[PDB]
Amino acid sequence: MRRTHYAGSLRETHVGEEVVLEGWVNRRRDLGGLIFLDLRDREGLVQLVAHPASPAYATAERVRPEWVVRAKGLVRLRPEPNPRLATGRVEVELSALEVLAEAKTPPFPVDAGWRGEEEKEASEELRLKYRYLDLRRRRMQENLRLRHRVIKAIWDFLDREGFVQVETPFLTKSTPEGARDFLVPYRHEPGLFYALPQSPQLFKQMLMVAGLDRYFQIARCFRDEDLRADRQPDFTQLDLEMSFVEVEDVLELNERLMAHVFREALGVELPLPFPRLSYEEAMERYGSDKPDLRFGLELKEVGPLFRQSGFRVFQEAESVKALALPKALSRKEVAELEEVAKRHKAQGLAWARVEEGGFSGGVAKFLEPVREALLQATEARPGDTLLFVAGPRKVAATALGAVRLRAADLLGLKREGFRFLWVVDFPLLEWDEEEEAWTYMHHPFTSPHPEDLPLLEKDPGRVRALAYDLVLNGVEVGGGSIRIHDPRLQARVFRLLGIGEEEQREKFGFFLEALEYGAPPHGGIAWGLDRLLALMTGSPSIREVIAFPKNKEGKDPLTGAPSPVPEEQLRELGLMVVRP
Amino acid sequence: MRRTHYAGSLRETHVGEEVVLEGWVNRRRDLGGLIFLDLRDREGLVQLVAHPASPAYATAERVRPEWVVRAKGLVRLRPEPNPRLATGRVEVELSALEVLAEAKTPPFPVDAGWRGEEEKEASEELRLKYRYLDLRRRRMQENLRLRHRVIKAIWDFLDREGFVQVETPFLTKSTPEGARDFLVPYRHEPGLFYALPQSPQLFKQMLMVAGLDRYFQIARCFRDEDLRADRQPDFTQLDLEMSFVEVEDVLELNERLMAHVFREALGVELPLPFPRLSYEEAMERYGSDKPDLRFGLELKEVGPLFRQSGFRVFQEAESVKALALPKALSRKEVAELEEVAKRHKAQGLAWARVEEGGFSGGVAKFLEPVREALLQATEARPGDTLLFVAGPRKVAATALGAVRLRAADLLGLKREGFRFLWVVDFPLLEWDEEEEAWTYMHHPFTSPHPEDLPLLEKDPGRVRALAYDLVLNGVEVGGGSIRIHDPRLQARVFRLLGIGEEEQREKFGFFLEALEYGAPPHGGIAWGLDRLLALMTGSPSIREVIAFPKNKEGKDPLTGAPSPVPEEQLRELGLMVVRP
Ligand SMILES: Nc1ncnc2c1ncn2[C@@H]1O[C@H](COP(=O)(O)OC(=O)[C@@H](N)CC(=O)O)[C@@H](O)[C@H]1O
Ligand SMILES: Nc1ncnc2c1ncn2[C@@H]1O[C@H](COP(=O)(O)OC(=O)[C@@H](N)CC(=O)O)[C@@H](O)[C@H]1O
Ligand SMILES: Nc1ncnc2c1ncn2[C@@H]1O[C@H](COP(=O)(O)O)[C@@H](O)[C@H]1O
Repeated sequence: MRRTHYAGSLRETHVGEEVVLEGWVNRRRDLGGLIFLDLRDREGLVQLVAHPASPAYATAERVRPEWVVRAKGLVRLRPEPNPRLATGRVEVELSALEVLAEAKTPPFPVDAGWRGEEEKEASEELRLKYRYLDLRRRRMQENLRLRHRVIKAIWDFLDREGFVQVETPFLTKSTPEGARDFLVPYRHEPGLFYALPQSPQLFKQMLMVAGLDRYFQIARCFRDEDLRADRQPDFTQLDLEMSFVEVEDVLELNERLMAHVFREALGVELPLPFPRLSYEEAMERYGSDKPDLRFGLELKEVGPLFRQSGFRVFQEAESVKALALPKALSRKEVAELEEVAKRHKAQGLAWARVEEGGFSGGVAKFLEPVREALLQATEARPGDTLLFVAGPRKVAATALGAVRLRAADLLGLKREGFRFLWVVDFPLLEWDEEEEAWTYMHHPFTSPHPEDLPLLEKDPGRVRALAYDLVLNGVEVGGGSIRIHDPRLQARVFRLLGIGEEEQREKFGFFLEALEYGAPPHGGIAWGLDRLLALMTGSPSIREVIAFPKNKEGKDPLTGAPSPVPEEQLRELGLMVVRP
Repeated sequence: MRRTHYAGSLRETHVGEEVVLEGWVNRRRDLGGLIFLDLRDREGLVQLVAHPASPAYATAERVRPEWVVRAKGLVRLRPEPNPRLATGRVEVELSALEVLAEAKTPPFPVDAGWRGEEEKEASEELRLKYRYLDLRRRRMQENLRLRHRVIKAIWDFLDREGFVQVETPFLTKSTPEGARDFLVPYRHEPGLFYALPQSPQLFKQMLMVAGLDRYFQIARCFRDEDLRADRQPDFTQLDLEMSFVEVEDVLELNERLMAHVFREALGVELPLPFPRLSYEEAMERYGSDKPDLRFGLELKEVGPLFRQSGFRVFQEAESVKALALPKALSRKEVAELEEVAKRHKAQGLAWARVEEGGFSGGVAKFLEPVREALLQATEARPGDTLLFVAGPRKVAATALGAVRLRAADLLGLKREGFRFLWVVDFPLLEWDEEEEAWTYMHHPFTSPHPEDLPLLEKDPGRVRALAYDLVLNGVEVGGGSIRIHDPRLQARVFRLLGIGEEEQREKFGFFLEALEYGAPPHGGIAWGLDRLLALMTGSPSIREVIAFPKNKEGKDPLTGAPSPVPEEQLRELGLMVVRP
């Protein structure tokens, strides 16, 4: 039994050796009297050859794709090297072959990728229903193995930096991360529930109050919220906290860590330190707090330039933001971008061609009377086309910010590599419109900027937080902040967030008490690990870097969960379904 | 701000350096116009000294226990070194001291352990209620940091052996491990529930079906079952699976893994290979499938010595188990061990002292007629006491077995170090008496011995399983098996387990179907990581090696979980509370 090597590990150096391989029949080809079988295992393919003389022939004759076999043979040099395979120079002449398991015909192929050939995408629902076969594809294995490598690299780095890995509870008390809690009924007292954690937040802070100076965990978080390609109800974060630190210490720690991860997993060198943008200029220059820096097209305020201009939209509007495309837009594209701008609360979109001494279409007429001031502000050249969106403040920036992303796609602009950036100076709060009150921008335990303290009642929304987001290619891959460690301030900010003394006691009593026993200053961050890996593998969604993810409905096609349970069982938990 | 060293790191090599330390005031001593503060942080204590001529004095005068401070000073050599502290040869002469956070008086002290003194164990319900202060104690931090070291050692080793770490789902389908599932209500369709995993069993096997080749995971597990000192409702396993292996392969891999963990985490060299005992030998020699080998008192069959004895009990019993105690028992103790034997279905216990040349006490007169054969069989020596339990086979063994354990306590038998062993050749099944049918001894996917197959439908109960438990100091720290990879055999065993073709479909259909797509032979094991660590740290329960555990009722006195939730919340899940 015991194999001597991994099928896909055989190289020229192995010629002459008798080997025992174990794997799956990737493909069978009857070519002449000979039978060639491509044996695969996780390290790749290797060609097996059965001659009619050999006792292995009868078996090689009966074999089908995905059948599991034990193969014994002599490694020989291929008279015809196959450049597309790592084992390409060699092949195994078979002396024996045993079938260990047969396999029904798979609902989709898994063989192409192992030959370097392109794979037709199968329906996701189908891939999910037979995830165990989907995970046989090379791309899927590369993804999981990269996930492994990334986490080991994180452990190696934080361990060396002195971090203590601590596992926090899953059957706990509710954590406010902005989402709904998944509940777990407590059998001995119907009506009582545990909440799965939205994050380890309160526990990692308590670990700081406990004197473990620095902590980390590959934490699983649960949030019963609306799901999309960057959202699973059950996800992973690289959670981390440090004591006696200031914003700089955290960000500096994270960059060295991230660069260690990219060097180790991708062999890519990240230039340090990462660029930084205040929440204002990121919102100014890109209409978003997770800027995609794989391309320019920066937003520019040109509202002053149109304070007395022929058309009313750029005249009446608070701000008019404009950017410059390096290529022209078709009129179906222009129509699209226009649709984009209106999905973001803006009236519409405007544009004009930048000629070699003038302007051409759209609103070019109104640009001529300001040509040298407008072309100065935009830096627009001849052959570009300017895009404009007017209206309020936020809306002009967000709308022309979204159209900036769409345009980069349509104009298929070079978007390669990784571009990280810290978005800092976020505002402490955020206005909840569906409930006429303030809520947290990140979470309630986020510390206000040491100064904006007075303004904490004068003007709630002008308060700066010691928060920060880590973004990669326009995706928020991490978020954290320095925490409030003074118990007074925490209850103050708690009141501001609308919670009364009594709710504070039911929801965070234990934690406010913890702050009174000598909490040191602390802060941290949490990366969305699934997101970071999706990006590191150029995957279209995080589902591609999770072994067994859920579909958009939060369901598991593979197992059938969530599924019904016998009445006796629910009854035993003192629960019953109020169904229609 | 930034400190220059960890308070507890200062050594003689640091004399003469100016330093910045940050930490907690472990204790304050006003000793004669001199103030001594013991500063503590994760790495230990340092003695800070404040002289009245120092700008630090006023502040050192105002501080209290558990206050967080920043201290600056010059490291000096102590005139009189304190042998009990790693920083004992030094002290730091303060030049500055700042209070960063005051603390209120702690409900229990946390300072003793850091001085190497002994701590009075406070109420566990109290330690739990303020777990963040409890975790300030040195022993708790040594426990958590040892857990970290152990997990990192597992990752370094398995990574080097080629194992892929894969994170498996928590909102998933039920997995049978012998317990009740914890459920999570799916809100978009009342009556539909996810089950937290009792283990990753089925996913780890499907991952073998997917061709990864060896997998592992530090997996959080959930079992709603009666709790106790070695049971938490949510615990951690080192979960592992391998393909194309036989029992020997899995055991060798685990032995080297475990050796590595001990070498790295404790600096202890485990002698390999671990001894092995079949289930039957373990029951014969110790009356337990989880022997504590830290002492002898091995059980001996001695029934054939009393087939014609004056004493009815030894005469008409199927077996007579004896053991030798190296010291004498008091009358109360003999009474206790007697009570212990009775609580295990045995009619009673018998004893007798082994005299130089004879026997005295209890049943000594019936021993004299076989004195040399008996002393032969028990290797008893003068000064010993022989213990006896008679009755049907398993009862004799089990009862004397339990008496053995209790006797080692009472006799305070010298139990030191770590004694591992593999208990192999478990039976495939185990009879369920409150059901009147067979169940699984481990779990349903456990493979029957390759040939006891006929005895299957025919002789259920005589069937051996390729299953194995790993035991340490009489505690089951791990369990696994080679699995069934043939889908027909799995269904056969499913039927035998009292599960009809239709239940098989709802509960394991996705899995049975997976075994039909070419599953390779595979097997694995799971360690109870909390149990391993409780044992590695000499802890009285696994709660001592979990940062935030539940108490025996499964409640969290720190947090208050589980707790009630608003009617609105329960309504939206379509659920309602009722009487069981
Ligand atoms: N549903 C989801 N599916 C997948 N990934 C998700 C999902 N939700 C979030 N993420 C990722 O987790 C990162 C951190 O989450 P936050 O809630 O911002 O931080 C927290 O949980 C704070 N306790 C961190 C801290 O303050 O230190 C996000 O940036 C994102 O990439
Ligand atoms: N409630 C609990 N609290 C704390 N520790 C626990 C608890 N229950 C179990 N353990 C520990 O985990 C080990 C493996 O669990 P098993 O159920 O034997 O096997 C399994 O789960 C199989 N899938 C393993 C396999 O076959 O690979 C036990 O030996 C024990 O130390
Ligand atoms: N199965 C047994 N094994 C050992 N000692 C026993 C057993 N049953 C009874 N004894 C002992 O035999 C003696 C007489 O028991 P009793 O007849 O109950 O008075 C007492 O020493 C009991 O402890």
